[PDB]
Amino acid sequence: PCGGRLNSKDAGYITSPGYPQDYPSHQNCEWIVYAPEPNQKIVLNFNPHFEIEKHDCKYDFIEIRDGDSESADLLGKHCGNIAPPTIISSGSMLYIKFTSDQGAGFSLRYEIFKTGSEDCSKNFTSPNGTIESPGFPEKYPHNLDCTFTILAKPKMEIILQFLIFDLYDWLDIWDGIPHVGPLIGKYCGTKTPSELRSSTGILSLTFHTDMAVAKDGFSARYYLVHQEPLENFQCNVPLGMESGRIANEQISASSTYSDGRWTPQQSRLHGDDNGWTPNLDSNKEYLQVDLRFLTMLTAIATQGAISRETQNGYYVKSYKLEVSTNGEDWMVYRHGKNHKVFQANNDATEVVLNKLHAPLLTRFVRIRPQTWHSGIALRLELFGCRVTDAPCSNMLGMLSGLIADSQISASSTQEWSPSAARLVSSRSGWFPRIPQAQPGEEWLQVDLGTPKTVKGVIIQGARARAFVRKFKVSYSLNGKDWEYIQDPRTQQPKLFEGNMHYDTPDIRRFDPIPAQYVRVYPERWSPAGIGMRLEVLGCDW
Amino acid sequence: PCGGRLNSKDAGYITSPGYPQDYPSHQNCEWIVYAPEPNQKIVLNFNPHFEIEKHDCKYDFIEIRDGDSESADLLGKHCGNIAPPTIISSGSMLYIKFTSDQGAGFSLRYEIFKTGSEDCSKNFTSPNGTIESPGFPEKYPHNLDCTFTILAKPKMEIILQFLIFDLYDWLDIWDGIPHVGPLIGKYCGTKTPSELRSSTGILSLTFHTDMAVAKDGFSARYYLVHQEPLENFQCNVPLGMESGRIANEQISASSTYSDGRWTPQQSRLHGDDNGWTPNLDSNKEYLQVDLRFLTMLTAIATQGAISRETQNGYYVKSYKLEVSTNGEDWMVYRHGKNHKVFQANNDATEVVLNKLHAPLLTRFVRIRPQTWHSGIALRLELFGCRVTDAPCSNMLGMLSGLIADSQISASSTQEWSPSAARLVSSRSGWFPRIPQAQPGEEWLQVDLGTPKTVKGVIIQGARARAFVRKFKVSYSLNGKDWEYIQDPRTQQPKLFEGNMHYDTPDIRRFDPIPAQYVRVYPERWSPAGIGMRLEVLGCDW
Amino acid sequence: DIQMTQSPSSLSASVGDRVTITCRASQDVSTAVAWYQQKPGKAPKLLIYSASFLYSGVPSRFSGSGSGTDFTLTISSLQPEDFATYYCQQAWAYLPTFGQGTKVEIKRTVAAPSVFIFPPSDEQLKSGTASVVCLLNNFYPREAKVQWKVDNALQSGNSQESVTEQDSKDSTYSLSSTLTLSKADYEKHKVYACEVTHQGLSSPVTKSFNR
Amino acid sequence: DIQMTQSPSSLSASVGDRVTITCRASQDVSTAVAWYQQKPGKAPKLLIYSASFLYSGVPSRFSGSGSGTDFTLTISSLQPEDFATYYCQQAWAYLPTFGQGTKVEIKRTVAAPSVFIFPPSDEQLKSGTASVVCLLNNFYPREAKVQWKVDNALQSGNSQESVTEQDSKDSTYSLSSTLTLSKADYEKHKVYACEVTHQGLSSPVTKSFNR
Amino acid sequence: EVQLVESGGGLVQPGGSLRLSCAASGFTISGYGIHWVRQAPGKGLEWVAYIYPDSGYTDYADSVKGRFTISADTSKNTAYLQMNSLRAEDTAVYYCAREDFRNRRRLWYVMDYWGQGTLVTVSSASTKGPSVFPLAPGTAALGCLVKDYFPEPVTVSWNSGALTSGVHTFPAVLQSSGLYSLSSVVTVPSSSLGTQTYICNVNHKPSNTKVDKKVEPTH
Amino acid sequence: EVQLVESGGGLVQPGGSLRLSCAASGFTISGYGIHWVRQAPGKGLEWVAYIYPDSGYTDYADSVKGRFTISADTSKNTAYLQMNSLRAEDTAVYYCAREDFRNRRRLWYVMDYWGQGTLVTVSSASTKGPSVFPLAPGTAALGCLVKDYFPEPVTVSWNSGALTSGVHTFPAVLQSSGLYSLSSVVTVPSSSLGTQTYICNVNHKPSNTKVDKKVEPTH
Ligand SMILES: *[C@H]1O[C@H](CO)[C@@H](O)[C@H](O)[C@H]1NC(C)=O
Ligand SMILES: *[C@H]1O[C@H](CO)[C@@H](O)[C@H](O)[C@H]1NC(C)=O
Ligand SMILES: *[C@H]1O[C@H](CO)[C@@H](O)[C@H](O)[C@H]1NC(C)=O
Ligand SMILES: *[C@H]1O[C@H](CO)[C@@H](O)[C@H](O)[C@H]1NC(C)=O
Repeated sequence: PCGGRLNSKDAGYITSPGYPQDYPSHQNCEWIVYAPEPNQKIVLNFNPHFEIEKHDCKYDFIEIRDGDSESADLLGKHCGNIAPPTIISSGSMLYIKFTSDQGAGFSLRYEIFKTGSEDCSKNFTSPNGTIESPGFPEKYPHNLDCTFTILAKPKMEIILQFLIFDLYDWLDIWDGIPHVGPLIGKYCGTKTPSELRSSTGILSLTFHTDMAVAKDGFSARYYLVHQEPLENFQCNVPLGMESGRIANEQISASSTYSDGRWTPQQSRLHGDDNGWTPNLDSNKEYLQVDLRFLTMLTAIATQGAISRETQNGYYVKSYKLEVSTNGEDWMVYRHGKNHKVFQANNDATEVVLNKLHAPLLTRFVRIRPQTWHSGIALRLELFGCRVTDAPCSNMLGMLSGLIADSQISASSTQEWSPSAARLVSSRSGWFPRIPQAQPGEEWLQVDLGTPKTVKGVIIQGARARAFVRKFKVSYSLNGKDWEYIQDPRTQQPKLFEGNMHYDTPDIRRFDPIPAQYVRVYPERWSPAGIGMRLEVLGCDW
Repeated sequence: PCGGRLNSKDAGYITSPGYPQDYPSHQNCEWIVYAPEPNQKIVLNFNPHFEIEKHDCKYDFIEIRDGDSESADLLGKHCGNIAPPTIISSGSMLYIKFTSDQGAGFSLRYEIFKTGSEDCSKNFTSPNGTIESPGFPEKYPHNLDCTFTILAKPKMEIILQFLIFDLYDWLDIWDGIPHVGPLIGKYCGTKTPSELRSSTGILSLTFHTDMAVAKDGFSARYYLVHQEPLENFQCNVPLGMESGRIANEQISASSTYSDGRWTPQQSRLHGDDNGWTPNLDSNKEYLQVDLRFLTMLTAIATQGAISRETQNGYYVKSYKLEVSTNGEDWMVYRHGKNHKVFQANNDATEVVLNKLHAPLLTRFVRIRPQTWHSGIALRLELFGCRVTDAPCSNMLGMLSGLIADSQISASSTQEWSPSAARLVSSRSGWFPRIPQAQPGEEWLQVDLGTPKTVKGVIIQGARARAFVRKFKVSYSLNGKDWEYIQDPRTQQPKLFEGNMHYDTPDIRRFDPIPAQYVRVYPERWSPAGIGMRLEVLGCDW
Repeated sequence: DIQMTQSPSSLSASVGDRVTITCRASQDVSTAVAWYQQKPGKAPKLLIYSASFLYSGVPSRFSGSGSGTDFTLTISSLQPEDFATYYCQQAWAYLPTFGQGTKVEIKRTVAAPSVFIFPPSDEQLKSGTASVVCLLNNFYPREAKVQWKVDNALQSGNSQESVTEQDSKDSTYSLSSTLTLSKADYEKHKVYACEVTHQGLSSPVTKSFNR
Repeated sequence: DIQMTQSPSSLSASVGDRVTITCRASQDVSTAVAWYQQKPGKAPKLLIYSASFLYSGVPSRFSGSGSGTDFTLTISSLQPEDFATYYCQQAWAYLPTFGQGTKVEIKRTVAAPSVFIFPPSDEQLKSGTASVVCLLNNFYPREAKVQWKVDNALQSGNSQESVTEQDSKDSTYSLSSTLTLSKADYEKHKVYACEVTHQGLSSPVTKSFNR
Repeated sequence: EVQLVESGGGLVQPGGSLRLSCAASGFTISGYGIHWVRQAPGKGLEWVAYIYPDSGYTDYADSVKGRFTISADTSKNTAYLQMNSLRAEDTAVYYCAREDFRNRRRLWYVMDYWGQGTLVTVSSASTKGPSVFPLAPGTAALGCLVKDYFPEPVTVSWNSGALTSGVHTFPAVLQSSGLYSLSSVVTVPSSSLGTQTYICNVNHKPSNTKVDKKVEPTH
Repeated sequence: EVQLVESGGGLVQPGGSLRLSCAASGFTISGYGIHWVRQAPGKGLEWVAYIYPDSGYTDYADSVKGRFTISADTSKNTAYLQMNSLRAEDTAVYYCAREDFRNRRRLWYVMDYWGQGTLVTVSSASTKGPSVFPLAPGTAALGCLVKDYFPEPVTVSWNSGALTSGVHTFPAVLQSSGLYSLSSVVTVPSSSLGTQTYICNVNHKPSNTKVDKKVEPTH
């Protein structure tokens, strides 16, 4: 099959399907060529022996676009017997599409083009280190593509705060390796980035600058701090509305009241200044919180509000709960078959705390009022804890990028990009070759790259929406020797529960075992097929 | 005037009034001759020139008695022309009475007689010292008169407990110097002496043994412990019923129920085993507590009791309060004119706490039930604190004996024994020469024997029952220079309040002053005259 | 699913008082409410069923009332035995639910603690580490400082305190404080003091020992 | 002289609850009973007179009842502002007497403390002694450990804690811990740490500094 | 004599399974309702499940539905609580309680007798049995020091239940080391020392330790 | 505006005397009843005495009758509490309160306005004024350290009363040395440091100290 995504670290050819034999009629290809990191560019050099149908390129043609996807800038649209001129990327990706509807076709060479710009990217080990845009305090250079990465030891959170930030041009923060781990934010204004605490192990920034008129730039600072949670520890801690660890930025809403006096940022439990009220009361409004990292959610507490101007009481009487790992794919919490409606407040000042019967692993939370008295007004707390609050329960690197593409294997794909298997990060999911396969026959495998203690996994579905319902798990030190996790009741391999939804992940724990390679074998699954993203939990020996 | 009490340290003569002139008719004399300490004896030697009327000693005679007072053993009853034979004391006191109803009379010499018995008496300075009956563990010698004294520094309580005690023969404990300071107990059985804590500075034992068949004796032990009460300190501490610092011995009653199941010792607050019930319910029964030392009493707490045999509830509904410094002279607490009746309990288990509106300085306390439900049954706590719990407030030595007889002066007596001026210890009181004197003219004076800081005094009345109602106070370093304590309101000497009773003392505090000599000037007083016992409060510079 | 809400969530009172504790069902539950008593470290016992009926053996000082959504449990004359956490349950829906509980403490007069000190028994000394324990017996109220002193030197949070619940007879508390040290630390020193401070004590009491 | 006896003597409840507090005169006192509210460090304010009449400015959630010898004060819907000690008085006899008071605390959800550390300001260093203060802001409940560490060494009771009463708006507590040392002690060392432990914190938080 | 005795409690890894049992004595559990009720340490009662053995009718609280199965075996007159996919919030004391509903509507869902409960601990840590030292001495204090154990609980009696008056057994405190320790003590009259023997009865079921230590006080 | 302002409170040796004053403003104290009510630290309210200035009618609680005299001077619209033969249990905050009885039986003996009170301390210790240090720093904490004083109280405001939101002034703690110490602190936004000034207002009336300290944060 034609098409595909190619690492330009190796120079390679790309030709129309049978070249130099006449290309097939009525069939279209598309390739993405890409460099390792935004620092490098891509150059294409066409062979002079080029033959596509003439007319006015109405039918057959080659299109090259600057960057990626069909909507990027048109670098050139060609046909006839004259090959394109050398084409150089403005970023670190090109998109190529050959369209057909007779003629020898085309052939090109690709490779990385080198601008001479620096490799300013610094890694960070130090406990009390600082980071800033090179040249600080004076103006920052033009055309800069830089990655600052902080790596952390097992039980140590990275704290990252900013002293100044002024700046087309942008900074984005990643819950892992850039363009692999999830994005947490893209910043490019005068407003500074809110403090970040992270228990992933990795946190990275990506600074991008343009040719035109530099601003004051940015300076920031980081600490690594030890965290020993107890044995006697319950996952019911407040997540940061009242304390402010959830910063203003992280709180947002479907809309807000016109006078500007009932903003999202006022929805903090026990706040002294009104609360959040939307532009118009209906049951399709929401207040949203972006926790930034995958967090366990175990309880929601809510309040009404008393107007500071008029002393009138307003409160939500009931709500629903939507969660999401990416802010795009949402799930409404359920109580058996139908949506769960929570009973909320009965006056403007009492706090009413709803414990989820089913703890939820999520990143974004939405409260959606259903009924109310006199109007919608919320103040809110969320309770929970982080995955890494349990002993030996670190995320081993599918989500972040710490387990490279070349360490993820699959029994059989229907395509391949191993990055598509990653918990949350991935934009698709792993599908097998035959979507509707036989149980206990298809599998997905991680190479941890070292003997580890493995205490669980986190399974997710895939977006074509489908998900595993049940699975088995096997492990190995070697690669050819395999034990399945046994149920001491049946004495057959233990059947784990999968998901009830394509996005909202689920965490399964098991007794500690040694393994460098782990495998997951789907047993039952959803109609559409076997969709799966995955992460593994454990620690070092 | 004839008669009197004579220290035998000096040999002296005693004769009938005009001797050798014929003695007066129809008139009787009486002398007590005494040695410094029970160790020594007294010998009398009559002059051979002796003339009393004959007949059969029906009219005129000399009587000598062994010990003291008229009820002691008759050593001899003599008259005619033959002088008595040498007479030697069995103790350290003789009593002599000449009776008349013509003849040259008699003359005798007295002096101390020496037996050769030891001076076993030991003083004690050491923090962790022990004391015992000499010869321990083997049997104790015959005819032993020994004094063991513990002396303590300013803010240090003496703790004294006993390991064994078996023994006519006796041990008695003194709140000061023996036969000067108050007695706290005379012990002579198998039951050991209960623990003693004392903030006086002195504590002394007096061991007395006979000729006949020694028992196992006694061994005991003592500690000195530092005590720093705070500034922020309130005199409302429990005195020892529930904790047991008030030991069983100290609790007694007018009577107790016949089956032996409702004893005094069961009247402890919250005791699990019945309570105290008297032999017959009436309002002339009492439960008594001997605190042993002068203590401030600020509150009483009381309970009923539930029978362990029958589950029936009994409780006192109201009571009166009698206090006393000696166990002999009693005062019923008052509320203005009449007796104060306290409201007590309304079921068998609640505690009802009555704060005295007027804090009381006392040693013995009696609760006297007035009304009750189904029967009298009490359990009890007492609250208070010791005089020495306030900063610089030590008893300077009138009560204990630490301020010797020869340091107490009086403007004018009607007699003299300076020991009669002592707070509590004394069995009489200081009376002036003219009982009904002029105000601001009569005075009583202590020589502290060193410059001290003086913070108050404690005034008491006298037993002929009378007491000071108002007084002034003056002080001196020298002896001839005198300032009066000034009221900063009147700018005249301050008029203090005296007593409302002849036994129950009252404590007056004043701003700290330097003085080695202190004086008290009665201004108003009771009908019978100016009665007074006294003690001074302060510390060293 | 029916939610039960009790008030107050804790209270203290004196033996003899009339106590009242409240319960609100989140929907009409008729008179199907029960009350249970849980004493410390014991299983709960049924007091009242159907809102106002006494269960066998329960003393007449307990009583209950209410209907619909408001229910009250009264003790007419609190006894020391009644120290306990009290729970309402609704017995109306298919699924039982309990209220969050109301803790009833007892108020009483100040009582002074008896102090005792305990040296480490040879048996332990063998194992390497060494534990000196300080006992404060039968005091009230619960506030009390217990400072350790090694050679007259104030010690850290290498001591640990434990307290008992109120005694069911006299309503008092007891407290243990344990200080743990190594072979090398205990062997090397001699003066070990426990100094107790408490309202009922006129001055700080000290109990100490030497090896 | 008439004795007034309140019950319970303290209680805690949640914003929204209906609280009831009780008062017993020791003899018939008709309806001459008043209730006062005392907030921390402030003078008491009259709420209710003649047993059931509201005084001006007092919100309608307060109410009172009774006659003879039993009197009750109810709050129908407790607010955070209502944290306070409540007293009954009898206004019948020639001499007024107050009840012993009932302290009303507030229950709420766990809230985590904000910690701050403070070095001694030069100004003080001059006087000889040196005071390092640790601030725990706006937490709940009140239980919280604050261990000091000088050069990674656990310190004694040469520290002192102070706590605030519940805040009248958010019902939280705040706490200060101060450690005092000499010239010679503070000057000679560098590592000074305050380690806070509290229910609302998933792990111990440490705030520290150097000279 | 109605009796309910729970068993099966102990340490269990997160994700693991455990099976509790409630032996009925004195009555025939069929024709009653048997409920499980749990209490997380220091928190309140939460109803979990029930079963009416005669009919087989069972139901569950939402927080456990899915993970727990209740069952009864009337021949053995016992009831069971199979627990699966356990997590930290399942840590708690579990109680079985009887309901007696037949002909008494007023008593429906009312739980008239309870067992003493069994402690389930959801932890990754390891079992460790205690070490039991004496605390050697008109009033004397003597006790036992039960040091270094996991998980809870340990029980302590004196003189095999005969001595109870004056006894104070403390709540265990978690040490820095990760283990537990408590002390038991009792105050007696100091006259009767040297005559009366005083042995304390320690017992830690999770690690099969059953110790009895004899407490006793230059020539 | 009814106002009652007590004064006269302070340190006084045991046995000594002290005279409290209650300045009435806004109303004419004659034709009202003026009561004294005291509160020992951490304990409850105790009624002490009263006076009806028009009639001269006064009475006293048994615990003070004998020792205290109440009086009024209507020309100065003030009332007084002469105290004598004082002792430790007289240590307390004293409040004056107005009663408004004329034509309102229901309001008899009801105290409708109170002053803020004045602290009387019965102690042998000596006056000692405090020493006031700063506690230098999207949220910042700054405060004052008021060290070594006797007797209580000290008052602390910020920006002369203008800054109140976020303020936490602690209860004083008694030191080993015998003196008191408290801290005041307030949390503000950390954006506005370097622009906004923050002075705290310490005041210890017993020793005539009135300090104002300015709190502020290699080349
Ligand atoms: C960080 O170190 C280097 C240089 O910064 C870079 O190759 C890479 O981004 C990081 N290290 C690796 C290879 O993981
Ligand atoms: C970190 O900063 C510098 C080294 O980069 C060093 O001087 C300082 O002491 C360090 N801070 C600490 C000790 O955490
Ligand atoms: C104690 O010392 C001696 C000998 O014991 C004795 O004279 C007297 O009782 C005491 N000391 C004096 C003189 O006060
Ligand atoms: C007291 O007893 C002896 C000396 O008489 C001594 O050996 C012992 O150490 C002392 N006890 C202490 C140190 O208090």
